[PDB]
Amino acid sequence: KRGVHVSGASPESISSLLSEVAEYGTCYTRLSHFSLQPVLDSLYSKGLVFQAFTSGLRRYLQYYRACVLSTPPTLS
Amino acid sequence: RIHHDVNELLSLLRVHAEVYIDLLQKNRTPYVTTTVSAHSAKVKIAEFSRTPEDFLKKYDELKSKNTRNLDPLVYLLSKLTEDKETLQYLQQNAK
Amino acid sequence: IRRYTDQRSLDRSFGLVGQSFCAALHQELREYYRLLSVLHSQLQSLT
Amino acid sequence: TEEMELYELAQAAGGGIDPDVFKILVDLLKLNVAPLAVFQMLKSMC
Amino acid sequence: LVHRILPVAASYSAVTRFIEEKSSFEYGQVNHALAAAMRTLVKEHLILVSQLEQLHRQGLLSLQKLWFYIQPAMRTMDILASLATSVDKGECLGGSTLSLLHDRSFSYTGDSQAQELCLYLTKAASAPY
Repeated sequence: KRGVHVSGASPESISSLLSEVAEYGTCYTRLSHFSLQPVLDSLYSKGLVFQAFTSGLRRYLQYYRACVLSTPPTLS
Repeated sequence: RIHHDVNELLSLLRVHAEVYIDLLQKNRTPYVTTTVSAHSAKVKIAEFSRTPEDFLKKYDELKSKNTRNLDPLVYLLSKLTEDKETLQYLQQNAK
Repeated sequence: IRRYTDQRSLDRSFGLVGQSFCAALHQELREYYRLLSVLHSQLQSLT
Repeated sequence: TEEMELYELAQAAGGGIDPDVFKILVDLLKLNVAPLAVFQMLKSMC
Repeated sequence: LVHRILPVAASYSAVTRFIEEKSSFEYGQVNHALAAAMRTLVKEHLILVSQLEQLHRQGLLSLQKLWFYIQPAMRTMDILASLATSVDKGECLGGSTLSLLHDRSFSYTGDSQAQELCLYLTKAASAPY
C-alpha cells in the first residue's frame, strides 16, 4: 500500500515504519506459502522427515495467527 | 515342469560350457512370487529423457492394467549397460 | 414390493412356496411400518 | 509379443530387444521367476 | 476458503457411489462386504455433518475456522477415495483383491490415519472368504 509522495499527508517516516512490517509480512506470506502445500509422500523429492518438519512449521504459523488475531485493533 | 518352451527354447534362442547349465542357473520356482523390486527403481526411466513425459506416464497406466507382471521389471528397466548389446541385433535381424 | 407381493400372493396357482414367501414379505412390510411414525414423532443429531 | 503389457512396456523409455526374446522375457514374469537369476543367466552367456 | 471445504464434500459423492455400485450383487463376495461397511462410513460422515448443519440459525460457523473444524474430520471420509481405485483397478475380486487390501492395511504410517479404515474394511471384507 505504498503511497509514494503526497497521499493524504503522511511523511517518509511512516513509510519507513510500514516498510518494516513489509519484511515481517512478506516473510510470513512466503514462509507460509513455503509451508502451506502438503507433500503426502508424493512430491518425489521429499523424504518423510520433511513432512513432519512442515507440519510443525504449520503448527508455528497457526500459533502466529492465533497471536496476531487476538490483538485489539485499538493500538497505535 | 514346463521348461521346454520358456527355458530350453529360451536358452536355444540366444544368438551366442553353460549351454545346458544356463537353465539350471535360471532354474525358476513356479511356487514363488518374490520380486526384488522397490520404489527406488522407478527412476530408471529418467536416464532415457528423449521424451520423458511419455516415458514416465506409461508406468501408472501399466499399473492400472489388471496384470501383476509389472513388478519384476526393475532390473529389466535398467537392462544391459553395454552399448546396444540387445537392441542393435533387431536391425541386423530385420535385413 | 407391495404391488409385486399382493399380485403374486393373490395367484392361487403360485402355490405354498410363493404364498408363504409373500406372507413373509407382508410381515416384513408390517415391520417396515414402525419407523414412519418415529420420523413423525421426532419432529413432534437427526439432521 | 501381442499383448498390452508385453509390447507397450518393451519400447517405453529407450526400448529395443529381440521381439521373440522380449515376449519370452515378458512371459517369464508370469512364470514366477526370480528377477535376477534369468538376467544373470542371460548375461553370463551373452 | 470455499475451495478448502470443496474436496471433502466432493470425496463424499465418490463414497456413496461406492455404496450404490459395489453393493449391487454382481461384483463378488469380498467386494459386497466392503460396501457393507461403506454403508456405515457414509452415515458416519453424514452424522458428523449433522453436528454442524444445524448451526446457521445461531451463527457458530465461520468460513476460516470451518477449515479448523474439518482438518481432523476428513479422516472418517477422505481415506476411501483411494479405496475406490483399490477395487476399480481391473474389477478385482476374491483373494486377488484381499492381497491388495492386506498390503493397504499397513500402508500409511507417517500420518497413520489411513491404516485403520483399510484394516477395518479388510476385517469385514475378508470374513466371508
